[PDB]
Amino acid sequence: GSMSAPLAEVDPDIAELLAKELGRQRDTLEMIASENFVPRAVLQAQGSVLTNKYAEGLPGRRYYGGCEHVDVVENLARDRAKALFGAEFANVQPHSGAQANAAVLHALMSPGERLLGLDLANGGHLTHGMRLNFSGKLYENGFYGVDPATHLIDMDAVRATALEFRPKVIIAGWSAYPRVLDFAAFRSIADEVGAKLLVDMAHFAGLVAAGLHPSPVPHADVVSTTVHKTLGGGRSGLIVGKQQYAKAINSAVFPGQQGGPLMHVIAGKAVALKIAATPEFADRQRRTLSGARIIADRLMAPDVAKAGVSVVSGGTDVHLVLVDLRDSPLDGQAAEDLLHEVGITVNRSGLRIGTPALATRGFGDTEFTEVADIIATALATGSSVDVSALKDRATRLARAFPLYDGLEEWSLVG
Amino acid sequence: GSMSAPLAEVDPDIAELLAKELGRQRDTLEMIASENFVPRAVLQAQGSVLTNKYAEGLPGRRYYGGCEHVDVVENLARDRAKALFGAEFANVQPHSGAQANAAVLHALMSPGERLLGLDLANGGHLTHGMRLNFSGKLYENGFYGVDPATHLIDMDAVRATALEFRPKVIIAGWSAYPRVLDFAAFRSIADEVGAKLLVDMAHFAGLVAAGLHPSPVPHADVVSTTVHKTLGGGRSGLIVGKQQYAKAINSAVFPGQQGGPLMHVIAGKAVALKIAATPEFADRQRRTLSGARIIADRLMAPDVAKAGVSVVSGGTDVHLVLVDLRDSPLDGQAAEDLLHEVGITVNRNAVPNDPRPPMVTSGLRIGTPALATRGFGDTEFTEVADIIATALATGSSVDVSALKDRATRLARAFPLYDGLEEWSLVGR
Ligand SMILES: [Mg+2]
Repeated sequence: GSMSAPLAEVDPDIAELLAKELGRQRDTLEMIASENFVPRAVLQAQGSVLTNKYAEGLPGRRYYGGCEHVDVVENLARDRAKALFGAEFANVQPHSGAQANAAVLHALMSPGERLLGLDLANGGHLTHGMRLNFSGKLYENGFYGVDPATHLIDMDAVRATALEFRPKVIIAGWSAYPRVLDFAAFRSIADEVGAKLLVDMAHFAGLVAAGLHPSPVPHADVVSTTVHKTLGGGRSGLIVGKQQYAKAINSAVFPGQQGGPLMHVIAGKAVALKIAATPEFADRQRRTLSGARIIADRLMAPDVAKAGVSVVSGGTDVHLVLVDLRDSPLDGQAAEDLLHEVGITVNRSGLRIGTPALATRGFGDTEFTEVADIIATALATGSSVDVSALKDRATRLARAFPLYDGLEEWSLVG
Repeated sequence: GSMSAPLAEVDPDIAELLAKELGRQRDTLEMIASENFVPRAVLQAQGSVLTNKYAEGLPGRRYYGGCEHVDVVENLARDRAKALFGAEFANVQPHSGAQANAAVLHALMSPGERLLGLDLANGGHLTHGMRLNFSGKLYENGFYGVDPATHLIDMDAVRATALEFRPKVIIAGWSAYPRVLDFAAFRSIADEVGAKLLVDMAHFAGLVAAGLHPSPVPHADVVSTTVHKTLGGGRSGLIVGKQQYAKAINSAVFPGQQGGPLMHVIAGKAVALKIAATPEFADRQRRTLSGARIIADRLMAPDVAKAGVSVVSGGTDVHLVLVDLRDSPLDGQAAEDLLHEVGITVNRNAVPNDPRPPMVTSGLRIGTPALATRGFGDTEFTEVADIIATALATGSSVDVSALKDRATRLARAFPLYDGLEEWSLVGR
């Protein structure tokens, strides 16, 4: 019967589609700033029989019996998260980054109260106040932005807005910003007006883990994150913070927002948190940051500047480069389509270019120099662009750094 | 590099705990009614490289490049759900049963508006209006229950409550009820008072798929479910319903409630929906139902009655049995602990007008889906029923050793996941 039959026998169309997606990941150059590649050991945990266990509640205080082994798993994930980030408390049950943020706002505020965050047009996430999301539907929203001249967040301007609006919760965090936030200034402003401070570090958490971006943990009431993105793990969420919020946050995740947690995915969170403390992971983060600096420099060279293309803030200190196309012949969709022709996946008069996934695959400075030159030539040279010559150079790079070499022979366990 | 190193090398403590949990599943008899066992093909989908893809939006309308293959995967899951259940639209993105219900309420009502559902004390779920869940925090709540004599939902009483309370949304659905809901009566009441009708079929979806429980789909505006529980798939949610509600429900899932979907888990949903249309799966549901009737019949016998034990509603028509213990020496927690000693996993459950506190109770909920998946039929269910009845009826003379030996004999005769240690991530 079908309980022990391979996927190839049970569902031939899904088996073929898994093979096609693996091929696409191997053949293309992935430069979406929010994406990465999980290690073999995380695939194994996500494919485990822990999916079968119902574990509503917390370790040692569950609805049902038989949780002895999954309770040790959840405690390894909590205790590794506290140690890696230097936090007082952790909850490792959120299903996603969005579900982590819904639980934090449930714990710290009530419907109708005031929420202050970074504007969508200026680099914020949809969970920081967008009108159709829970963050906009339930709460009264105010926003801060970036200085129009420097393109940096001006903390004197944030201060004046907070004193006027008097928010209950202030969010620091972003989906598209190219520099380092001042967490000590955010703490000072929240204290003045009696607000709680949430930092949403989803994009930059792996930089924090390796010691290459300043930590928000000393300064924040609560910190939310994805375990995917720069942290390099399986698709899910996580919360850490000060001890005084432990009961508020636990009760908001369950039974506030969720039912049963995904215990196979929590096992993978413990694995990713162990990898994130290693010297190998720290070097990978350094190759990420050096690649982003190499691309930003190449796009500020005379040929690109003359075509009307500019780099937002004049550089980067993080894992991505933000590009403004409004004075060039290209719009965002046209630039995205042209890069697809030469084998590169990015996202959109703006364009965002990221380096985490290529660093994980093994690219260093020589390789990022070649990738930057391919992009610059496409954006600068207009009608005279040789798509075919640029595609062959991209496929040469991909072929030289194999992805998931040997996956076709790997076991579920052992 | 650690990118290609096995789990046993990278994290020996976690590898060891995976092997201990597999052994616990093999050695016990699982009878929690919300539990089941996924097939090999679903383990392989959930362990796939599809975890790496960002895919916010819907097929053909995404916010990221490179989604050509994951768009085909999502459309196979949507099309198989519509065909299996006879529904006009499907959304296959919800992360869980709770997340499916949060999106439905976001689409159909506004904060402060009125919600009517089955009480927790009478077998409802916490997402049907419990005070400290979203369903109680955001909305004004009213409840219906079961009759104190018959233990059934009385639709004349549900109608009277709906006429007085005038809800915006009525929920029909349960976590612990032993009989068949009257969906045509719920539609009539909703139409009378101008309410929308949500059916939450999480517990009984696999019975509906096999044609062995009447379908809510012709009668409901929207239907929510888990893909785990009787449907037999990986841990996740699903929504199906009338085309009238498609645009609002899609917008409520994203950007209303969620961000990126879990594409590896959605591949596994497509696999579980294909299995659920097969004759093999229909036979498994027939064995689930026949096994539960055998357990109820054995408990309704002179030895068990004389010990102070009865069956709620005097029987069952679904995948579970509700036991009433209040005239016996055992409270619900005590009975749950005794059965664990003899190798069987169940959970405590509140009875009608229960005299004990809600965290202790005077009852049990006993389920058959997980053991039917493992291969049990009528012969095996007759033996487990006798083990349970003997434990509950013999008082201080119970022989735990003799009963535990009978349970482990059944576990060894029906191996679970035999050969898993040799199976590959991809291929055969
Ligand atoms: Mg309305």
